[PDB]
Amino acid sequence: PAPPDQKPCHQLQPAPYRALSESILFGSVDEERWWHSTAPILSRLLISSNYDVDVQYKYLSLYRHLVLPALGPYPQRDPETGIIATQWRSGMVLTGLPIEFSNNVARALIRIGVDPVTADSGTAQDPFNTTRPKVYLETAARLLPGVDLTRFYEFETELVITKAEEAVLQANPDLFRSPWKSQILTAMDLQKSGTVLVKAYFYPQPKSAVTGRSTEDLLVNAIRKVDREGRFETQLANLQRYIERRRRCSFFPHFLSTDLVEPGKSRVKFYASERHVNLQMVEDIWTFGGLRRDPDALRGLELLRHFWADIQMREGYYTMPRGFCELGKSSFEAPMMFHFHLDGSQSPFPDPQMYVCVFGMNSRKLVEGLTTFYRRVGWEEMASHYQANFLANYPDEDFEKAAHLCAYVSFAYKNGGAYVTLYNHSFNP
Amino acid sequence: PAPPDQKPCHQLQPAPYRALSESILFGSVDEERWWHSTAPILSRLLISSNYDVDVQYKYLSLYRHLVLPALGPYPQRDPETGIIATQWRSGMVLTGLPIEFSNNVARALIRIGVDPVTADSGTAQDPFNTTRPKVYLETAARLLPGVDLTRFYEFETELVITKAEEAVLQANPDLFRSPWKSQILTAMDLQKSGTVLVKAYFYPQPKSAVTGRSTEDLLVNAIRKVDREGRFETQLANLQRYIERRRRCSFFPHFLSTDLVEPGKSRVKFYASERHVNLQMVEDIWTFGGLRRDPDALRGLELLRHFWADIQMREGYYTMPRGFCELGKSSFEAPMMFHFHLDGSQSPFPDPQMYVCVFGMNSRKLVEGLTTFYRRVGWEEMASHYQANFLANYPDEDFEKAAHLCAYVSFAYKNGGAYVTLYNHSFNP
Ligand SMILES: O=C1N[C@@H](Cc2c[nH]c3ccccc23)C(=O)N2CCC[C@@H]12
Ligand SMILES: O=C1N[C@@H](Cc2c[nH]c3ccccc23)C(=O)N2CCC[C@@H]12
Ligand SMILES: CC(C)=CCSP(=O)(O)OP(=O)(O)O
Ligand SMILES: CC(C)=CCSP(=O)(O)OP(=O)(O)O
Ligand SMILES: [Cl-]
Ligand SMILES: [Cl-]
Ligand SMILES: [Cl-]
Ligand SMILES: [Cl-]
Repeated sequence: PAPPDQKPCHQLQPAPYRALSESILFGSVDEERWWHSTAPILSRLLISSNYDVDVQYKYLSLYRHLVLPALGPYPQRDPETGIIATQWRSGMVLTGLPIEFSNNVARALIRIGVDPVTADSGTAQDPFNTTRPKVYLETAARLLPGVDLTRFYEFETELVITKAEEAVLQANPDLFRSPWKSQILTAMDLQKSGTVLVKAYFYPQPKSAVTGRSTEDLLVNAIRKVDREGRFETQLANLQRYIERRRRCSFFPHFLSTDLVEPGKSRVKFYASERHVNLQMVEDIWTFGGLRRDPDALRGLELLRHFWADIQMREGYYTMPRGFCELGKSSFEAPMMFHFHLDGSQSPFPDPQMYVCVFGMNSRKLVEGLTTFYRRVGWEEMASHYQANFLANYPDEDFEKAAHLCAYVSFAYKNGGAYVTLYNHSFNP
Repeated sequence: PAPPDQKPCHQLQPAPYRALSESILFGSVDEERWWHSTAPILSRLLISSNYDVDVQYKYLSLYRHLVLPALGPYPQRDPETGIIATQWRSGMVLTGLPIEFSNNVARALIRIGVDPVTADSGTAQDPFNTTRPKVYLETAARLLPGVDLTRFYEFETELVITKAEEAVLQANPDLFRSPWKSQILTAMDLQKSGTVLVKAYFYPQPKSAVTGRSTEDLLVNAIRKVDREGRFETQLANLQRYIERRRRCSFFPHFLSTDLVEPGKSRVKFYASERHVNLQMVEDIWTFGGLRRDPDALRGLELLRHFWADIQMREGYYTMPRGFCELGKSSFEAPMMFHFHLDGSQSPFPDPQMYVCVFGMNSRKLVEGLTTFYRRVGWEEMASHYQANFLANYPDEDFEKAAHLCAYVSFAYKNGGAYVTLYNHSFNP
């Protein structure tokens, strides 16, 4: 795999952000304030990732038209405590913001994570945010080519609560006490060509609470019922057997995601979170208890050990946090995560990808450690320029204390090479 | 004056038009259809005029946000006659469309002429379109820097009908039988820097009908009352004396326009239309009956005679047309026009600029004649490329018969050089 592009871009107001800012009439104060707090970051990310200028303008305009109205009310600041937060605490980011730009620094690709909300999201009128994410994906579908919602509707029927089930949770609040109430999250992959690849994520914990069925059973039955051809069957069964092995438990099945394209050629990812955050546990998961030890699998594990050591990952046993850590309060530990890529290929085991929660760790120190890894795998442009670009996104900030600028970092081994993505703070007040 | 830039651009779908088209969510079918019928033309014009890419995107986005909603209902086509037209017949273009892109081919600058309308414009609810142009200019004012509405409000008070005066015209339709009902028109000059220069035009013929005051008296008293400092006094008086001379009549005072900037440093243009369209009449107007014959004035007149002969202007006596010539019916004669630039300078006479109505003349033949003039004044890039660019704006068209693609051509002598602007059809069904 060729090394990723990385151009420096530290401008407070990138040219494309200015050109659009001077031309847009907003019909909402919220949209206008969201734009100015997040558009500069997105514009820098696209310039540093070396997207074409035409494509930069397409995606910033798309951000303006499609995303801004889906962000709902602009976050409000507490005069006393100084905590900046929205009413709806999104399960997409530990800050609780409905927007996140992630950076695939292996390919120099940018993705827009969005949790579509309204003014009523979280209140008594819409306590689990059931409708708006669907409307968002329907709007995206009509606008963007190749977006097939077939997979979304099938998983939505099976993993999202109905009107009747919602009334039960409203009438009996004690049945679901978790602050993480997002059922559906979204992501748009921004390709270099101009094509946008849309993904949906389903968190069935509310459905699990009402129906009395575990998260594992909800996800597996969902995947199995949707998989008419039986393409995911072998890999799903061996994942179940690994989950069965770990049960006989810190390995928790959590959620899934699906690409929105041709159903017979679409792929599902199964996510689980692990509490024991150490390299011994990682090998066990990465190799399925030693069953998956082919050359590609082992070479990936060896590079994972370097990645782990370079970023100075602190090992420990971490549970799911008590609550959110909003922008303003002190930063923190949480469980690591793994997705398993049900790719429908010939392989017996689904492709694993590790996510480590770095929220709580010094962000400047993490990126310096990441630079060490960039030099290890020979990503010259990225090693030289990424750090200065990451920090440039947060001008008025103390990097000596800031531990919220990167929440998660992901690691996978694809096509004989490291695949790394940073999930970063995407908001400047 | 340096020669104008002109790059070739014949693409059916220019890149910036595509990038935005693939990213915009329209809240109106009308806006969406206007965009696709006019945005390709604007994008080509900006590329051929050699605007920077950042500035292209600013102005296309500005077009989308500010202009599209001001165009009102998309034009409808008669199934039998094939005539495509809007309910409101705008006095800005002989086709009756509320949008026109003009090309200052002397400087390679593009201007957006707009007649802001709504669904109610022309009907019994708003028969003279009084409110929407004001709202448009107020919206533009807040969005765009340097836009001072002081001149607009003063001329609006004096030249636009009040609510009471409107009721009189509604109650008695025979008091104003003219199809040209636009009182306020607008224009945005697109500078190369990114700055937009906004202008307002006031046609006081409805005010003249109700108040019983002539168009001449309405305009002059307006200019004189607004001109507190007395900067326009000398030039206005000598224009009045020329109008007085011509009265003792085919020279008709018609309307005025004003830039929207610092009031004490803003400039007014006085427009009059002439029925006798011949070179002998042009010299008389251009020289104020022989009073203005300084070297700059005479050199300009000599070049005007070449311009006149190159485009093959047919001489004659032409009155104001009986009605509009909408897109679909056969093309035609009409009076020529002159603006007089009350510049507030030391000069005794205001700077004249000629407008010739070329609507009715073969547009391909006119542009070929214009190319001859471009070669005469040494505009090499413009001579080589303009014709192919003009025609590229109308793909599915018979140029053998088409006489509506250019409505007016303007001529002035500025800074020892020819100043030419084409006012062109800006719509593709
Ligand atoms: O903040 C969270 N993020 C997601 C994953 C994610 C990160 N970036 C995303 C972008 C799109 C979809 C999902 C994600 C999640 O599952 N979490 C469980 C614990 C904390 C919480
Ligand atoms: O079609 C017309 N155009 C304007 C001038 C104009 C041309 N392009 C413009 C752009 C902005 C403002 C004014 C204009 C006008 O005064 N006319 C009188 C006779 C026909 C009618
Ligand atoms: C950060 C978390 C938990 C999930 C995001 S998965 P993603 O869609 O960003 O990763 P891919 O593009 O599928 O490799
Ligand atoms: C075509 C007619 C009658 C008027 C337009 S005047 P304009 O504002 O386009 O010309 P300038 O930019 O003032 O020289
Ligand atoms: Cl339902
Ligand atoms: Cl640390
Ligand atoms: Cl009034
Ligand atoms: Cl002819």
